[PDB]
Amino acid sequence: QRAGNETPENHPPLTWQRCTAPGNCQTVNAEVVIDANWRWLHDDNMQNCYDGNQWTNACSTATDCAEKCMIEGAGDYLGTYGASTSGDALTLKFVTKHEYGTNVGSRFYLMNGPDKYQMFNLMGNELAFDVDLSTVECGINSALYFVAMEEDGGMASYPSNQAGARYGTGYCDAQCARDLKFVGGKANIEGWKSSTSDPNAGVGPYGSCCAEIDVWESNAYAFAFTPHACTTNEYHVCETTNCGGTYSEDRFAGKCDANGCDYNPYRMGNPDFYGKGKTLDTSRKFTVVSRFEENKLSQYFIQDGRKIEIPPPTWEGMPNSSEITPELCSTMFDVFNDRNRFEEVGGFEQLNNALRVPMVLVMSIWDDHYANMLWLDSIYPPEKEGQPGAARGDCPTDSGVPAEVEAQFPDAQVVWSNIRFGPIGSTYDF
Repeated sequence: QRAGNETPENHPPLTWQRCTAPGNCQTVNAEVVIDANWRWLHDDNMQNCYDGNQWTNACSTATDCAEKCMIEGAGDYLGTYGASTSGDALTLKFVTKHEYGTNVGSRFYLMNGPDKYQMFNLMGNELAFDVDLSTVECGINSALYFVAMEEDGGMASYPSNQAGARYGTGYCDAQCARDLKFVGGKANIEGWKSSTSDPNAGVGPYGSCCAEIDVWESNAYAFAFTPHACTTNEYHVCETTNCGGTYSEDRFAGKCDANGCDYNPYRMGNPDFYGKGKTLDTSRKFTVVSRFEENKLSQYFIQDGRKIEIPPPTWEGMPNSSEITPELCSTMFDVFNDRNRFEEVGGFEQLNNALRVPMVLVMSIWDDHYANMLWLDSIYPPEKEGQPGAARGDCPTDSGVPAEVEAQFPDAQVVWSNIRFGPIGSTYDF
């Protein structure tokens, strides 16, 4: 896609840091960008190439779209998008009501100058941030995570994109992102499958794939660590029926494991841990750190000065520990018993490869027109209930429906902040 000339692009700045040792940290003045799927696309008459959830006749074919349209700057990030930045802290307003429209959920990427994403080396490293998610309700997923995006957002590998990271191009993830309007610096028109639910989205014949590490998927009633590798962990374009994931006919036909190996406490045995005023009281801010080693991914919290670890699972046949290890990942499948995709694409070993894949940092809020976030915070899938791991959370199986959460708590928002990273032992003194 060409880069627009109607609305400048002004990233909202952002501090974060690296810590070489437990009392040694120091700032990185950065800035964030919004994923390009939120942008206005238009030819040289300002006639859309997209509008509602569908393409216009400013376009036509795959290729020419990328030659005729340009995406634009987003104006003011509070205005249409509800994103608020002050110092280190990124804010994100679920639903935003503005003079010309209602936007819902966003995806922000962390950058490294306005042209290329900051890229993190995971293995032998931990990440730490602050999160205040006290107002995130059932049916809302406030996530933070890693995805092996390309630095320039794809502007070397796919030169049909004269926009790039600068305008948050190039997204991917182990769901193989078929909702994007461009993939591989190319259009997804020809087959754009509009949603019956959300008026502003679709699905083309092209998805964007890559490794996906869901450090933090969540609300104030349940969370989930979820690593995910692929048999190619680096960004890559899959072909319709050779795209797996959520937006597809076959969740499991593809190169990536859309489900990964998850550590959700509630799903694993302790329903009084996380939530409004629990062990991990969600009703203030707390610290999360997450560690990426060989065959060991580990998560712990700090809430009000105190170290909190995640309790081990109570499921007979799972290890006695709250870690992500070859041990975990195996045995939770004789437990939850169903499709071991994780293994299918080469087990943990493969996930260790993904860890040796520089990824982009992402923050994001949204709702779930497919599953209504059941899979995070309640009973999923509906279809038995009363079965090991069907319970993911305390929330009701009513909840999660877009239109209803969307005007039930518009001001839903997440407080991201104090993002630190470095060797293990180096971000927090614990």
